[PDB]
Amino acid sequence: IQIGGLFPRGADQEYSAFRVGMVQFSTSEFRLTPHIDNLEVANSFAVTNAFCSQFSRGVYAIFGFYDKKSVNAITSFCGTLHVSFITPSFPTDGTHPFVIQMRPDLKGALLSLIEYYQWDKFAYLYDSDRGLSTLQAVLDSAAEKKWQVTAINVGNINNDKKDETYRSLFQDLELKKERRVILDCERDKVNDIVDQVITIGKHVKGYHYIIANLGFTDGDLLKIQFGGANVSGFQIVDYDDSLVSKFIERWSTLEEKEYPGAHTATIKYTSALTYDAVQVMTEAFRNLRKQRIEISRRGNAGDCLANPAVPWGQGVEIERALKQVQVEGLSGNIKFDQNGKRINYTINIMELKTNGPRKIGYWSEVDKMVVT
Amino acid sequence: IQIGGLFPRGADQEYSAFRVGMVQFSTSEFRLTPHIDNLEVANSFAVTNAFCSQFSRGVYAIFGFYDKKSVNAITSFCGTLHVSFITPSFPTDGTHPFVIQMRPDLKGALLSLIEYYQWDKFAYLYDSDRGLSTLQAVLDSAAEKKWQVTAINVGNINNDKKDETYRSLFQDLELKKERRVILDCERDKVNDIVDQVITIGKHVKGYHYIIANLGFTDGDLLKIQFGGANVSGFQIVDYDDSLVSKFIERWSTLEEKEYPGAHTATIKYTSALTYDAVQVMTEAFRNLRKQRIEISNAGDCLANPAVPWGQGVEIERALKQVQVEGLSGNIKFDQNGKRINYTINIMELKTNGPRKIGYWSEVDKMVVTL
Repeated sequence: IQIGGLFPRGADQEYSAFRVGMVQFSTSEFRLTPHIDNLEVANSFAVTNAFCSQFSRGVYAIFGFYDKKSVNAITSFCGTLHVSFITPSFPTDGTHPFVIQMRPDLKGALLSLIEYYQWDKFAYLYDSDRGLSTLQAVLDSAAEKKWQVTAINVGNINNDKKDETYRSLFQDLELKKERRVILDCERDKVNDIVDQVITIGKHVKGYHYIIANLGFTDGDLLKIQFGGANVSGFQIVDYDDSLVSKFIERWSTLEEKEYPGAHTATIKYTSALTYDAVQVMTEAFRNLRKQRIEISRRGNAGDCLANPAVPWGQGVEIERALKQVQVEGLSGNIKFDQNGKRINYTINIMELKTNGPRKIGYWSEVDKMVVT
Repeated sequence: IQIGGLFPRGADQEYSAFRVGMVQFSTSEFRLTPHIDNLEVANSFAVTNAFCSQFSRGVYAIFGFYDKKSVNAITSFCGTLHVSFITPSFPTDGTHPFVIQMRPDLKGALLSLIEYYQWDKFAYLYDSDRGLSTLQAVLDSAAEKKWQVTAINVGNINNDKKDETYRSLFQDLELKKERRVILDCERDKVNDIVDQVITIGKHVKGYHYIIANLGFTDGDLLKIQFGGANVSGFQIVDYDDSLVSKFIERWSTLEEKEYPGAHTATIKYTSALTYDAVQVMTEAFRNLRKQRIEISNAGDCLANPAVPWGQGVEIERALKQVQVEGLSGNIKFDQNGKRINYTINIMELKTNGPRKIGYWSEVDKMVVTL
């Protein structure tokens, strides 16, 4: 069963996690065979081309990553042609079809926590790249719950004055005597920022930071474990989980030059979801034999732009099979709604104490109350 | 010289403005011949297909429109393949190449005005559909100049509870006793917002509204000329201008069934820029003979590897170094296709009518009261 892979450049850990999943989840009676393409995922042209190529090859589904600058390109083609796209990238805001979204929604949990700490005046530092879905919720709810949010787009600082203007961003932000802050950026920025918070000595007592992403332990927490600032975040990989322990003991011992990014004690949530994604995909094709469904080409349709666009017949079966999969993985309960969004899922709430990161509770999609 | 046209559906006025420009700007020695495609511009699939169609036809440039949804699709293909795209849609935030952007940047002017009125607590009503480029500029600043902005995305209200929830959005917005307000919506959402403002009687004295777009007179401002509320906005078409008067006399008398959307006293700024766009293109191809530059089988846009059209950059250059006067005044571009050396009239709604109370220069950058 042929599938396509659209991996960003230097998505090493993720590709390794993907290959590991391939080995583990494929069997004798059943083997996925992926054609992998590596590309600049923010380039809509590159992405449209990568898609159209796989479409001629005759793939049945596509595992991939997309970016704010390329998401519409990919979803529009998937939706139009009935190719299902499975992805660990950010969930789409809209109810798009033929997109199975492995990443859970953080908007929900982040708002509950802001209330849990009973904040009502803070700062919000967002990266334009991530998608801006969350900026709005914080703003929408700051109207409702009357918060005084101080939003600043931080994604448009170039390496040139990286350290120079970050430092002077607190000569602009100390103005409102701002103490509680939320970080919503790609890991490279999050680190780049923390580094700067320390350098200027705003990691001391009196400051509280929330890391708006799903991998709290994913990066280097240590550098501020002892400044005296409060530091909170989210984690969808429970390393206390049996399933996850068994995984890491193999992962931590992989040939680091055969599996780049491996041979470590933690795994990035994106890499985790990439691996869980191989499980979901394999299971949905096993359920398509277990319903004696013929999803095979009897013929091949090769142009991405043929007009009129005629959707693949079996396309809708494959979308269904995927969305009605339920398994347990590195991210716990994997279960989808009609729109390919994740449900019945849990996010650990985390605090950075002096001994280390602590799971202080969880956020259920259902209960929805930070449970402690 | 062949060019492509990518028009949204029911972009009537704009297409008419386009055809008019075609007539007057083309000569004996020089004729642009457009292949026109009408499409759902928010559909990146549709838009990419259309682009690729024109690309095979062998067009030299493309005039068109794009949507927050579909802008990356377009710019990405244009950038990659070296086809130049001229457009009246919102300017791109980046420095994308091969995009000549006819619409000036409103971020600049809007911020100056907020200071001119010396506001520091207001509401900002934005439309998701337009793009959130401005939402940031306002918020980035609200940090800097310590404003207390109350932002609300209003683009995700469906026709069902249109009136129902707009009204109850001031049962949520009267909370902060909110009196100054910025509207950043399409004309359609703008007038809908305005009617509701009147229906509930918040168009009275004590309220001040700023209309964040380039067509202050473009819609019906009369409905609230006399409520007693302050109402300000922007205008890039100066109807007092000689060049524009000559235009409207013709425009206002066109066969309304031969030129839909015409036969009126005002013209929408998009239609204006559409028309100005025919001038800019025309000019740039005339300057390409006036430099004895040769440009002339095209191929598949999905050909791999992508090989850029050789003459492509020449055409991008010619376009970007064009300077003329049009319905929007001084048309002049920087290296990035963005507009420069331009002016925006500042406008207030008085009881006799809208009044040009000043201007905003890209250079002076004052709100330059007069």
